[PDB]
Amino acid sequence: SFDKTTFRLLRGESNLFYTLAKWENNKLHVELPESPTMTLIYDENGQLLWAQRDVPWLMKMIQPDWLKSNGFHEIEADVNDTSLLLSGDHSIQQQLQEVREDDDDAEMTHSVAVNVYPATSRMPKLTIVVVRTIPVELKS
Repeated sequence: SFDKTTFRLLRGESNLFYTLAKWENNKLHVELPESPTMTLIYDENGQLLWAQRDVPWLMKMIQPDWLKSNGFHEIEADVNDTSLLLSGDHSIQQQLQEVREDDDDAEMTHSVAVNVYPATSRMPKLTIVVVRTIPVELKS
């Protein structure tokens, strides 16, 4: 599409996350800001420091090379796996049921923004991955 708009929106979200991050006692303390996204924070070697939610299939899609540079990505997911990004929203769960009944094999697209922050006097090198949980095909 025109990926730059979505990339920039996700990146603003990520920049906020970085600003509110603190590092103390060899440990990263994250605070949430205040559409829906899932944020994942990796250290300077691609190891997971923190995650908004535990979702292994998503963890597998974040290709580790992505984490060395700022970038936009799409990931395709099975609609039943997209559901596990959106759990708690009965409405989108029903849109997903409609998708699933139209086709068991349905796939879904997810916008992803990887952002890299070199080390500072107070904070190690970090990489914030912001993933849009509502898939592209449903935008509304």
